[PDB]
Amino acid sequence: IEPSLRQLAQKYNCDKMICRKCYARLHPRAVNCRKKKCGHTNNLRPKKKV
Amino acid sequence: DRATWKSNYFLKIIQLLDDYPKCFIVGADNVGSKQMQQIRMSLRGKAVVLMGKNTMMRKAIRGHLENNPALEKLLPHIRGNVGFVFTKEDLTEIRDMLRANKVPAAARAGAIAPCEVTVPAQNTGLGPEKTSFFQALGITTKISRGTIEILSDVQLIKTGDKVGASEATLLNMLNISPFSFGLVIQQVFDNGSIYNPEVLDI
Amino acid sequence: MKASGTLREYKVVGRCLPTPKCHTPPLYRMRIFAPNHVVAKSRFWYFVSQLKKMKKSSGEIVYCGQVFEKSPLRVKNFGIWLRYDSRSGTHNMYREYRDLTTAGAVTQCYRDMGARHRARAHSIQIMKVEEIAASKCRRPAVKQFHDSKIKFPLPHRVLRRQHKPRFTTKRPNTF
Amino acid sequence: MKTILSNQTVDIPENVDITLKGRTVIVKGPRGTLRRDFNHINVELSLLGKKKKRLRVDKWWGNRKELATVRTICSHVQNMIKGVTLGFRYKMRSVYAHFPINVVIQENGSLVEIRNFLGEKYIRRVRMRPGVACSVSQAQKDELILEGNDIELVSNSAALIQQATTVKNKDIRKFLDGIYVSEKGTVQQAD
Amino acid sequence: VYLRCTGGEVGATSALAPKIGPLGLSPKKVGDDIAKATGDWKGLRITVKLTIQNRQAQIEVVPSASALIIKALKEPPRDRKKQKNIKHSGNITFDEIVNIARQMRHRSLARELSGTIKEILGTAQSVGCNVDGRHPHDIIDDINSGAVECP
RNA sequence: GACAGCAGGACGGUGGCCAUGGAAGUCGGAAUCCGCUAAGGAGUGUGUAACAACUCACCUGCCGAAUCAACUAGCCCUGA
Ligand SMILES: [Mg+2]
Ligand SMILES: [Mg+2]
Repeated sequence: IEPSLRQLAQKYNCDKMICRKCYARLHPRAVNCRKKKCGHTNNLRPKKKV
Repeated sequence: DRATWKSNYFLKIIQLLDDYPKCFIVGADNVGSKQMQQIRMSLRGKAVVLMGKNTMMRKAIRGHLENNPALEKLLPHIRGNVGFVFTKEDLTEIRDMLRANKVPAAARAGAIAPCEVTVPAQNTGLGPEKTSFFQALGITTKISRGTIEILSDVQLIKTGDKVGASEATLLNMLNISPFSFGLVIQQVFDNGSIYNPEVLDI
Repeated sequence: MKASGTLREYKVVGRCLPTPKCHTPPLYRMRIFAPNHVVAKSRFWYFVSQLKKMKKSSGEIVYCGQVFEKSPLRVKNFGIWLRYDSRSGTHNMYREYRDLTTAGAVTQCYRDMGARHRARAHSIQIMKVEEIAASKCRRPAVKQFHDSKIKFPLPHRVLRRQHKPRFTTKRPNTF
Repeated sequence: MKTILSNQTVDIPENVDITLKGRTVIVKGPRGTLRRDFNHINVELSLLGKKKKRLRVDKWWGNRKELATVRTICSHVQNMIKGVTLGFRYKMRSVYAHFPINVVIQENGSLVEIRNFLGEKYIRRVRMRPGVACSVSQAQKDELILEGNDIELVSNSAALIQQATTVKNKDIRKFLDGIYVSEKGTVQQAD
Repeated sequence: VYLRCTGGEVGATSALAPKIGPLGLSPKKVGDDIAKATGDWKGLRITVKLTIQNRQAQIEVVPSASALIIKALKEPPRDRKKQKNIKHSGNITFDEIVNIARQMRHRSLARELSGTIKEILGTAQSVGCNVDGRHPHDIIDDINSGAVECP
């Protein structure tokens, strides 16, 4: 199942911060939404894990 | 805080310098808290180990007090996690050679040095199942009478190899001793003498 | 105020009327920055009516004089204290200006407050003006103008808006 | 706050040579040559040293965003120097699902052809950049090596590969499949 | 050697620890019966039990733990039959029994020779912590004994 | 010799105490101390049903001199 390759794919697809307002995949250590559709808000949440 | 605490640390270091004129320089870059407590509680009846940050560069100020001989030779020697060991007893050259005790060596990701780890054909002796780590790595195992044995003789970790999480957990469950390391003496300083321990002391 | 053009510094002394209840008024003294002496006298009445029990009818102004600069040929550093009234609520402020004279520095203070903070001459109340020396300036702009042997060129210096003919074969270069 | 000059310092080794006819930087070394244009930025690029090769990136008054911009020139000059001395090598392991991915090259390493693609029958073709070559690694399962000189070209080719391998119309937390960038490094190692 | 820190009643309600044990299959009821025999009268609360297994049976050693014997130095017994009056009565003096207790505490504390162990076991409680007429803030400051007589 | 970065440590009493389906710092209520100290908060989070691993408060190894936090109001943006 290659857990190291699963960790790499989760690094490139899963561990992100999703904003509650602009709905943008940004960065794991993000602060604000880089998109100007919301106003660079800090209302973030980690992407949901199982 | 961090002002009265630093002044109290200054009082402790001037008390240890005025009490114990004999010292040993050690390095403990790869050490654990339980290991340090074992070393302290095995050496309660003798020398006392002290560590710290750039406040340990204090013999310069102790010489700026102008109450010393030329003892500042150890000022370019405190580089790369250098700690003092203050003493009064020895006068005895068997310290740390009869006291370099074997310590766990618990399996943790990060250690590469110095040797290899080999697992011969030996039963595990563990409960059900303890086979998932062997399935994640790949080891020819056969289930005998209840303790599951290993058919082949494989090498897990070579020299300079990074330790993985599943490898560390299976080594912790098999209790085969991983890489061990204790505090290493680096420079001997006894009453203003410049020792060159490559190889002169002991 | 209007703060039209450059400003001027006026020393204005003023006292109460000599009354039989209390003769010899204390004859107070202020340092008013104003475009001319009439605005200086009126702003003096404004500040002294803020401070003490004084008004234009029951008092008088003894003297109102121009205050010339003690050293106009010296590039000096002035700290200005501000009591400006913003849109929500009023605020105190400390600003620094490197300029020749005090009236010019307070002029730049009015122009800069009107530029950045949209403050009119109605809202700005100059609390105090004090020359400060080097190694006391809180501001990084004046701190980086504090350079001996200072060097900078003038990149992209375009000028002469239609002083040249409007229709030429030239293609003007900069620097 | 109209800050007076900001200058960035670049040391240039003796293996390579730099030449500027303006804001155009031309760096020629052992592994080919590489030239770029800094026309839209207007920051002075001076050099000094008789066979000492000290570059300076100097900007006068400017603004805060332009003082942010003046370090970007120094960093791209460092990237060009590393690309002309050592080169760039991106190693991409094919993290594959139940269906494996068959990656071949067609036009001498400039056309990556992708097959079997999570069971999708559509054979995928990705044309790379002029100046980057592709290879399938040896002594390692499904590793894809991209070698080149310019970091922007090599990483844009790797971005085209990792975006051409993309799970669509699904929960992409599940089906962790695609050619992702595993290792970033140089061609000539130990330097 | 198996270690376990549990105790209410004895149990035997089709639920037990053994997990390492059934590799050799030595405890199924005899180990529980001898554990009952070693838990007769000591006590009615959580104890620490370690069994040494050498090829025929289990040797049941009870190493006493500090907070467990502090709870055992309460007023006995409180097991069932109108409990909860209320939770934290604990009106004792313990001026010598905790002293004998940490005299028995050897090689498991990483301690100074009775230096501040009085402070340790006087402030490591949540029910008693002192004789009823003084304060543990006075225990922290006003102990000047034991450090000569104990070593 | 700070903020950042990279690396290591992050214990003993104690599987503390009220809780039994479980808490053995991580659902939960009340608390709150000592030793080693280079430092450990009866513990900031992830995770286990719990036992385990990871990380943080704090400390130390290299680098090297400025850095961080909370408010406030002018332009501009989202709200539109
Ligand atoms: Mg669907
Ligand atoms: Mg608008």
